Amino acid sequence: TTTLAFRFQGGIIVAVDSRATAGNWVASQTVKKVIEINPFLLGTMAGGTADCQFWETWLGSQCRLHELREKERISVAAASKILSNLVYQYKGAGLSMGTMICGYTRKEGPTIYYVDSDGTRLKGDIFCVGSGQTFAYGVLDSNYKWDLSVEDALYLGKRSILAAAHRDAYSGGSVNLYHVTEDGWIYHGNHDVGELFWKVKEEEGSFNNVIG
Amino acid sequence: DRGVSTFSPEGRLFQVEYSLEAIKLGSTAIGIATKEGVVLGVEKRATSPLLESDSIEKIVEIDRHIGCAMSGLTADARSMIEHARTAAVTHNLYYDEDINVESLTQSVCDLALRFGELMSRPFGVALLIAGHDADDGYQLFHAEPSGTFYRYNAKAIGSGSEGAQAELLNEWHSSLTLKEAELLVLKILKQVMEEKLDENNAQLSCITKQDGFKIYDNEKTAELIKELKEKEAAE
Amino acid sequence: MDIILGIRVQDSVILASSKAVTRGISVLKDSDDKTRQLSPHTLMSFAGEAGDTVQFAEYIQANIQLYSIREDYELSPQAVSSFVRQELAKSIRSRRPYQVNVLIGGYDKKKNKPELYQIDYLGTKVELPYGAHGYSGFYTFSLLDHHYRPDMTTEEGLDLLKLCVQELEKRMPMDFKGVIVKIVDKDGIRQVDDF
Amino acid sequence: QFNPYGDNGGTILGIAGEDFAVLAGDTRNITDYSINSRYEPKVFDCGDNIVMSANGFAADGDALVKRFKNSVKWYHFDHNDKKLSINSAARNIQHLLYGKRFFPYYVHTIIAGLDEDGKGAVYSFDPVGSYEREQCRAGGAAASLIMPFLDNQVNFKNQYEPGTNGKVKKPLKYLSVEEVIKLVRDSFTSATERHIQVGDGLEILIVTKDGVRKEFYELKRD
Amino acid sequence: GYDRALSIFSPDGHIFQVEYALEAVKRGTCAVGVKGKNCVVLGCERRSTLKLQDTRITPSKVSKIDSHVVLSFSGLNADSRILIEKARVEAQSHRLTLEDPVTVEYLTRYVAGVQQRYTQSGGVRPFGVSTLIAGFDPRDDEPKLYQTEPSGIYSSWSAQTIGRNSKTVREFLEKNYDRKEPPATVEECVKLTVRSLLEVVQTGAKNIEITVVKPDSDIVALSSEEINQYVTQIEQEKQE
Amino acid sequence: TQQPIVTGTSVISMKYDNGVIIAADNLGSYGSLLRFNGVERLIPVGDNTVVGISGDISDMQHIERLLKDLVTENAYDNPLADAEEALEPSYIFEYLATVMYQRRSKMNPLWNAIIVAGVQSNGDQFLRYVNLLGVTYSSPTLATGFGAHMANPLLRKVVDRESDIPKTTVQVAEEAIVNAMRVLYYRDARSSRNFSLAIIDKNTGLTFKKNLQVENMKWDFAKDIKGYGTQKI
Amino acid sequence: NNYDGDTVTFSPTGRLFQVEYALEAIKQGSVTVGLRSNTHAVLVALKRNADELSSYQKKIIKCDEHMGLSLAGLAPDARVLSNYLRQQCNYSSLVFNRKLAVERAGHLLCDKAQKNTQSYGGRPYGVGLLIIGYDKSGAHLLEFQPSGNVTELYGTAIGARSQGAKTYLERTLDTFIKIDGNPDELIKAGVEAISQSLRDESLTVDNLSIAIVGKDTPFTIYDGEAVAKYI
Amino acid sequence: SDPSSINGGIVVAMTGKDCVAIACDLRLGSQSLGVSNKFEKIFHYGHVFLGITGLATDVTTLNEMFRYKTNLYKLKEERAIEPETFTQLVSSSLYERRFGPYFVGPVVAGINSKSGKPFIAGFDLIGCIDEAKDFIVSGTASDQLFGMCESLYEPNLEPEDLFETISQALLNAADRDALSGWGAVVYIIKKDEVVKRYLKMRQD
Amino acid sequence: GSRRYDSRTTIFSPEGRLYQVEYALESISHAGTAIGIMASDGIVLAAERKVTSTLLEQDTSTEKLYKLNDKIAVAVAGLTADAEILINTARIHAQNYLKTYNEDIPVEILVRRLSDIKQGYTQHGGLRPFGVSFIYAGYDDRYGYQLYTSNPSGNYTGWKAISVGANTSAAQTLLQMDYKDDMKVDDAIELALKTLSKTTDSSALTYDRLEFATIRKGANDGEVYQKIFKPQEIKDILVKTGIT
Ligand SMILES: [Mg+2]
Repeated sequence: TTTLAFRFQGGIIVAVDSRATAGNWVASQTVKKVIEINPFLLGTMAGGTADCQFWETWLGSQCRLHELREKERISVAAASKILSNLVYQYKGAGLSMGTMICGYTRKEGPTIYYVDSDGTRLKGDIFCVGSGQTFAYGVLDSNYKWDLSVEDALYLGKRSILAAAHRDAYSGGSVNLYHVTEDGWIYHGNHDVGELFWKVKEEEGSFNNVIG
Repeated sequence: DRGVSTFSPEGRLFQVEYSLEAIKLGSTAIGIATKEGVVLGVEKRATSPLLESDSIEKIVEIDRHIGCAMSGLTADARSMIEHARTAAVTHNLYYDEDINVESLTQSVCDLALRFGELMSRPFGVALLIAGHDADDGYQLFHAEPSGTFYRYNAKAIGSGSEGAQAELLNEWHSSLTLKEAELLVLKILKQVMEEKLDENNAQLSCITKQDGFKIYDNEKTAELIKELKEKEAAE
Repeated sequence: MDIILGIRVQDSVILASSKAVTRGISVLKDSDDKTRQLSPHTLMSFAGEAGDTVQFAEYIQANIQLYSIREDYELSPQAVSSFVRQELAKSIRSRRPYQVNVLIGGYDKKKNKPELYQIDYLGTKVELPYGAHGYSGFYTFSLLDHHYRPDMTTEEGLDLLKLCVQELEKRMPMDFKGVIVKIVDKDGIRQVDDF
Repeated sequence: QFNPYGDNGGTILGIAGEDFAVLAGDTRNITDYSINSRYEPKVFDCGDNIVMSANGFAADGDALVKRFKNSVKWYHFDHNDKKLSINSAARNIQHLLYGKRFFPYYVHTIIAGLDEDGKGAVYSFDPVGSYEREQCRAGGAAASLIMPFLDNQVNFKNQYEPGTNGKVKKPLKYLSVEEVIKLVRDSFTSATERHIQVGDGLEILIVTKDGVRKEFYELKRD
Repeated sequence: GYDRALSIFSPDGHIFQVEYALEAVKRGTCAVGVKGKNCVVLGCERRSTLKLQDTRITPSKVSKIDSHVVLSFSGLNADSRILIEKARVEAQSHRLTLEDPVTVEYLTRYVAGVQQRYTQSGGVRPFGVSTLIAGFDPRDDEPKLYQTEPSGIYSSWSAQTIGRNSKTVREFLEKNYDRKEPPATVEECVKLTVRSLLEVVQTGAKNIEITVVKPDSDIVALSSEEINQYVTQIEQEKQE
Repeated sequence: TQQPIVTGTSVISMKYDNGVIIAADNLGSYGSLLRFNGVERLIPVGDNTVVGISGDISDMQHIERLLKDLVTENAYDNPLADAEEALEPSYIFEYLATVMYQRRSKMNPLWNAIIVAGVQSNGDQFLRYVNLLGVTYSSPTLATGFGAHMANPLLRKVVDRESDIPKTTVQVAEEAIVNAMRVLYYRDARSSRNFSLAIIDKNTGLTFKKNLQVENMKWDFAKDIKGYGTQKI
Repeated sequence: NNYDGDTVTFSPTGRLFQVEYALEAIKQGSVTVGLRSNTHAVLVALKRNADELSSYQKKIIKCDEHMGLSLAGLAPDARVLSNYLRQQCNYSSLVFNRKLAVERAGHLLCDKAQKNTQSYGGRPYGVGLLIIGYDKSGAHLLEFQPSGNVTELYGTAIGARSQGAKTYLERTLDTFIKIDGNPDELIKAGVEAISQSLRDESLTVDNLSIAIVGKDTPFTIYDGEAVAKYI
Repeated sequence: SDPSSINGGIVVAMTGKDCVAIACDLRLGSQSLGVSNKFEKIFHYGHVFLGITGLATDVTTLNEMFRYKTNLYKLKEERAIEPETFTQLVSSSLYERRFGPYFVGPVVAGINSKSGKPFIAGFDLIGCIDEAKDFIVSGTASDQLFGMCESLYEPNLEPEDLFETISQALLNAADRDALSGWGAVVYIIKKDEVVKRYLKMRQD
Repeated sequence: GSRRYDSRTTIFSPEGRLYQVEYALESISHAGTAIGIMASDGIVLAAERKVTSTLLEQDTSTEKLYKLNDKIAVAVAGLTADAEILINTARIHAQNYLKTYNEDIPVEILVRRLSDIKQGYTQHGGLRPFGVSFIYAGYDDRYGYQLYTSNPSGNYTGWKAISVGANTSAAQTLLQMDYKDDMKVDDAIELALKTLSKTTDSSALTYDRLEFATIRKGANDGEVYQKIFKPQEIKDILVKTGIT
C-alpha cells in the first residue's frame, strides 16, 4: 500500500495506489483506498482493509447525525476525534488502521489528521502511510511548496505514488486522485500505473535506469 | 391509585386517551401531500412578544428525504426525533440506501406503547411525518402516542384540527400543484389561528425528490402570504 | 514519545519536550507539542505509549478544568500532582494500564513558589529541583548536579537547559528534532519561540 | 488444543456480464487428503435474484449463507416486501462478517446478480467484511491458478493489436453468456488438472432479468 | 428499584407533577435576563427575610457553567445544583470530544433534555426549577439568552423573567424593551435590568444582584456600591 | 476445549434403492486399552432414523439423552406425534448440526463425528454427516474416522454416484457394509470384532441387528511368513 | 368495580375484568372473517379508514410462507404478537428444518398472552387474531383471544357485527368445507360471509382485504384492484 | 522486572529499654538510575510509626490508605490507635489483596500508651505478622541488615545507645547494597518524646 | 399489587411544596436548640440536650455535637440516628478528598456533598427524607472561619450566626440584636449561652443539659484546634458568664 495526503494553497491533494496482496499473491489491482466519508470528507485506507472500510463508513453516519443535530458542518477536528476515540476503545483487541482524515471547512481551512489504531491522532501538512510510504515522502519533500497550483499539486501526488508503485513490491495497480476544496472533494480519475509509468518516463526523462 | 397500563371498560388505555387530550391543546400543524411534493406547516404560537420566534422549532429534518412536524407537548418529541434520525442513518449504514417513509414511521411508532411500571407515560405529542421514496412516492403519515399511524393525502393536528380537516376535505384533489398546496396550508392556518398570520408566527416547509427537505425562509413565506391575500381579494 | 526535561529555578519552572513523533521507520512530525495546560499556572508534559499519552493528558486537563469551574478556584500544583498520581496508581492495576510518564510544572500563587513534580506510569511521585523521564536523565543529570543552584534566574535556567540539550544531541542515537520550551511563573505559562 | 477452524477446499468463480452474471463453483468437499462428497452444492440461490457462495471452512460458510437468507426474509417483513438490491445485500453482508471481527467466519464470500440498472454485478468479500464490486473474481483453493487466466482472456491484459507492436491495446469488447461459460469451464478444467482439491463436478448459476438458471458439468474425479 | 410512575396524564390531558413543579418556580425569587447589542445581563432577587447571612460564602444565584456561559434560576435551590453540575460536566465533555466549547443553544438543549427526561422516567419527580442561560458562542459577538422550564421546553428571548412577580417585570420589559434598538451599551443594559427588578424587589440594597457577561469569556459580577449607584440614579430621574 | 477420553471408532453407511444402511462396532477404547466391549453406538430415533456416533463416549451419552428428550418434547400437545408430525431424519439432523456448531462456536465442542441415517415421509433416503466443528456434508456413502479412509473406497465401488442408488439392492448393500467392517477389523487397531448394523427401508421399516461378528477371516497365509527379510526358519 | 384496577385481581364471582375490558377492544374493531376447505384457507377483512383523506388500516399480516393472521383491536398489539409468531416460525425452520404446525403456533400464542394476565404491572393484549395456515396435516384456521383461549375452527369471524358472518358460516358449513381445488369459490364464500356484517357501507376496492394459503399456494395478501374481481 | 527491587530501599526497627527505634534510607531509584535522595519511608499516625519498603507507588498508596483508616479510627474510637491494633489493621489490609498484592515490606514500631511496653512488628507483602522481641528488617538489603542486627544487637539498650546500634546497622548494610543509601533517617521513640536524626553517609 | 401502600414520599403538593420535607422540618422544630456563632478569631457551637435524666451518663454521651475531621464539626437537630448515617458519610468524603488531593477538604465542598445526598432523597428512590438539620462549623485557608446550615430539602446557606431546632424564631431575633461583626470568641460564647438561657423550654439552664464546642486559632501558632467541652468545663463557663 501507498497512501498520501498534503495541504496546499488550493486545499488538499489525496493520492493512493490500488494494490492488495495476501503474501506474495496479488489479490486485487482495483482496490478503492480512498473512502468517501461524505461529499466534504475523505479517508485513506491502510492496514486492515475491513477495519478502515467499516469504521470510516460508520464515521460518515456519525458526521451525518452531528449535522442533523447541530445544523452545521462537522469540523475535521471533531470528525477525526470521533474515529480516534472509537479505535482507542478497541486498543489491544487487534484493530489495524493507518488513515488520513481530510477536509476543508470555513473555521479550519484545509485540514489533515493522521489517525492510528494505537490511538494516535496527529494534525499535519504532509502525511504518507503504507509499505511504500518512504518512496513517496522523497518525491513529496523535495518538490512540495505551499504555493503549488491545483494542476501541479495533483501531478505531484500522482508522481509520488508512481515512485512508490515502481519500487515497493506491494504497491501498484493504478493511482486514484482527489482534490479536496471547501465546497467538497473532486475526483480526478483512475490512472493505470503500467500506462502512467511509460508516459511519465518519456515526458519527464526520469527512470533512465529502466529500458523502454 | 391505578395501573398506568390499565384498560377502561370500553377497551381503551386510559393514559393513551388522556395524552390525546394534551395533543388537542397543542398548536396547529398541517400537512398536504401532492404529486409534486409534500408541504408541512405549523403555528408557532409564541407566549410573549419578547420571545424570539425563530427559536421555535416545530418543524424538523429527520433525513434528506424525510421531514416532520409536531403538535402537543413538544418537549416529548425530542427523543422521538433522535430515534427517527438514528433509525434513518442506521438503515443507510446497514443497507447503503434511503429508508422507506413507512418503515421510518413504523420505527417511531414502536416507541409509543413502551410505557409502564421503559418510560413512565406515553408521549404527549403527535407527529406529521412527510417524505419521499422510490417505491411509494410522496407520502404523509400521522403518528400517534397509541402506536397507530395512518397515511393521509392531507392532515391537520392540534387545537384547530377538526375545523382544518373539514376544510382539507373540500380543498384536496389528486391534481394539486406544490404552489397550490403551499397557499392552502397558509389559508387554513390563517383560519384556525388566534393571532393574525404572518411570516413570524407561522412556518412552512416542503419535501421534494430533487431538493429534499427544506424549511422555508421568512422572506419566502412572506411572499406566499402576500400572494394569498391578493387571490382571496380577487373574488 | 522520547525526551522530556524539567527544571525549577528561583521564580519559575521550565519544561523542555522533544518535537519528534516517530512511527516506526519514518519521522511523521517534527513540531509536536507534548504538553497540556491543566490550569493558568500549571503545565504538564508527557511521554509514553502512542495514543495513551494524549488520551491521559486531555483526560486530566478536563478534570482540572471541571474543578476550576465548580469551585471558581485554581488547585495548587501539589493538589493537582496528587490527583494525577492517584489516577496513575489506579491505572497500573487496571485491565489495560496507561503507559504514560509525566512532569508537572506549576507556580503556587499562595506560597509564591515554583514547583516541579515527576510522576511515572506506576504512580511514583517525587518533587524535584530538576527531573526527567526515560533515558533523558542518564545524559543530563550529571550536568544538572554540577551547575544547578536554587537561586538561578530564568535566563540561567535556560542556558543550563541548552547545555543539557546539546549533550543529548551529541550522545543520543535518536534524532528527536529539538525541543519546545515553556516557562511557568507567577504570570502564567508562555512558550520560548526561539530555542 | 481444540482448533475451531478447518479447510473444506473448493474453488468458486464469479463473472459479471453486460446484462447477466454467473457464479460457479466445484462440487467437491474435502478434508486433508480425503473426499467427503463428490456433490455438495456450494453456490446458493438466496432469493431476490441474488446468488451467493461462502468458500473455505464449510461450517462457517453454511452459517453465513443461512444468516443472509434469513436477512433477506426479514428485509421483506420489515420493509413492505421491497426487493433487496445487490448493493444493499453487499453492505448487509459486510455487517454480518464484521460482527464476528474477533472470531471470524473463515470464508471468502462472493455474491452475484444484477444492479438497479439491470447490468451484471459481482461483489467480493474477505473473511472480516471488506468488500468491493468487481467484474471478475475467483475464490478458494485454485484462485491463484484462475485469476491470471481471466486477466488475460476477459480483460485482455498484456494483449496488443498485431502490427502496432505494443502501441494499441486489444479493445475490451463485451462477452456473451455463452462466451463466459466457455471461459468458466476451461478455468475449472485447467484447475482440476493441477489442483488436487478441485474436481468431481462444476455447478454454475446464471442470473438474468428472467431469473436464476442452473448448469452442471462433470469434472475429473481423481 | 423504585419504579413508580409519578408524572402521569390526567383526564383533561395535564401532567400535574410537571404543573406543580412550575408552582415551585413561581415561589422562587425573581430572576431576569436582558440582552443588549454587545452584552447580556442577568439580574436576581435576594429576599431580605434572611439577614445575619454571610454573603461571601452563601451560594450565589448566578453560576458559571463554563468561562463563556452562565446560568441563573428560580425555584428549588437544591434541585438547581443537580442541573448545574450536569451542565458543567457536559460542557467539559463537549470540549474534550468536539475540541470546541458549547454553544449557548447546545448547553440549553442539554439542560432542557435532562428536565424533560425527569417528566417521563419512573421513580423520579420533575425539577422544580426554571433556568435562564446566557452567554456568547465561541468566536461570536452575538448575545444569547435562553429559558428552560420543568416540562423541558426551551426557547430564545430578547428579554425574559422568571419566578415570583415575574408577571409584573415581564409587563415592564414588554413596554420598555425595543427590539429595533436594544440597550446599546453595558450601562444601558444594566440600568434597564435594575429598573425592571425595582418594580418588584422592595429596597434596592442587598436585594439586587447583577452579573454582566460580554463576548470572549468576559464575565463580572457587580458589587453592592456599583448597583447602589444605578438604584440612586434611577429614582432621582423618577422624581419628576 | 477438552480432549476425548473414552472413544468409539468408525461409523460407516450407504444408500441403496429403497433405503439406507448404517453400522458401527461395540467398543469403547481408553487410549490403547480396549476398555469397554458392550457399547452401543447406533441409537434409533423412532422407527425412521438411526444416529451413528463416533468419538468421545461421554459426549455420545449426552447426545443420546438429547435425542431421548427430543422425542418426549415432540409428543407434547401433538395428536399426530406418531403420524404426520413425527420426527423426520432431516429434523433430527438439523437439530444436532445446530448444537454441534453452537458448541464449537463457544470453544467447548462435543467431541464427535455423527452420521444420521434414515428415510423421510415421502420415502426419500436421508444420509448426512456432522462433526465437532459443525461441518456437514452428504454423499451416497458416508463414513467416520478410519472408515473414511478404508470403507468409503469399497462402498464407492458399489454406489459411485447418484444414478447407482436405484441399481443397488439391500442384499448387495449389506454385503458391502459387512465386508467393510471386516476390513476395518483387520486394519484399525482401535476396532472390535463385535458390531451392530441397522437397515432403514421405506417398505420393511427399521431392522436393528445386534451382536453381529466379523467372520470368514483370512489368517492361514500367516504360517508361511517368517522373519523380516533374510530369515528362513 | 373494585376489582378492575389491575389484571392480578379476581372478582368475587371469579372474573378478570381487565381481561374482559381487553376483550371489549376487539368488539370495537373492524370485522374480519376466516374460513377453510380441505385444500385452502382464506382470510377476508374489512379495513377501516380514519376519514376520506386517510388510508385504510391494514388488517392482515404474513408470518411465514405457510402461515399468517388477520387482526381486530389494538393494531400495535397485533404487531407484537405477529412478530413473536414470525420468530417462532423462523426458529422452527432454522433449528429443526421444520415448518411450524398451526396448532403449535396457537399453543405458543396462548402461553404468551397468559403471562400478561397473571402478573402485576403488565396488561392483557387488546387484540383478537384469526390465524390461517397450511402444514403437514392440511389447512387450518385458529381464533385467538387475549384471555389466552385459542380455538381451531372450520370458519369464524371477530370484530364489530361479526355475529352475522358467523351465523352465515354456520349455515354454509357443509358447502364451503367441500370447496377443494377452487380458490376463487372459497374466497367468494368468504366475501359473501363478511357481507352479512356490513351496514350502511359496502365493499369497495380500497376497503377490502383478502388473504389465502393452500396446498400449492404460499400465503399471499390481495389489496387494491386485485380484489375488484370479488367485489 | 521484580517489583520489590525496582525502587530499592531499606527499613530497620529495634527495641530498647523503655524505647523503640525505627530507621530508613532515603533513596528512590529506577533500577540503576538514582532519582531522589529525599524519599522518606517512615510515616506516623499518632504515636504509631510505620516504615514501608518495596515498590514506591505502593509505599505512597499504603501511607495514604493507613492515614485514611487511622483518621476514621480516631473519630469513631475517640482515641489514637495503638501499635498492637495497628499491626492487625496492616495485616488485614494487605491480605484483602491476597491475589493482587501490594509489593511492600511494612514495619511497625511504637510504645503502647497505656502499658508503656515497647512494640515492633514486620510483615511480608501478603500480611503475615513477624512479631520479634529484638529487631525487624525489610528491603533490598535485608540479608545485610539481618547480619548487622544479629551481631550488633543486645537487649535493654538505653535510647542514646540504641541510636548508635541501629544507625551502624543501617549504614553498613546500605553500603553493601547498590539500591540503598543516598542518606538515612533514625527515629528514637520514647513514651512522650520522639527525636528524628538525619545521618551523614557516602552518596554513591 | 404494592402500589396501594405507597405513600409517594417524593411528590409536590398543589402549592409546589414537598410534603415530606415540610413534615420533616416540623419534626426538627421539636428537637433541642442548637446555635452557631462565627467570630473573627473562631467559632462557637452551643446546643441543648433534650429533657435528660440524672441517671444519664453525660461524660460519655454525645447527641448534638460531632467531629467530621480536625477542622470541621457539626451541631445536630432532629433524629440522632439519621444524623449518624450522614455524619459517617461526611467523614468518609473528607478522607476521600484528603487522599485524592493531599489537602484537607474545604468546608463548603463537604457541606455541598452532604446537602446533595439529602436532595436525592427528595427527588428519587421513594424513601423518606432524613429528619436532620445540621449547623456546620469549620475552617479552611480560603475563606477562613465559616458557618453553614443544611436541612432535609438539601438546601444550604452561610451564616454569621444561626440557630436550628426549637424556638429558632425567638433565638434568631436575639442573635440579630446582639451580634456585631468585630465580635470575639469569648463574647460569642457568652451570646450563645445567653440566647439558649432565654429560649429554653426548661426552668433553668444547667451544665448537664448542654453540649458545647469551640473552633479556635487559639492553637499554638498558625493552626486550628477543636475543643469539645467536658461536663465540668461547661459548668465553669456557665459560672464565668454568670448564668449559674
Ligand atoms: Mg484434482
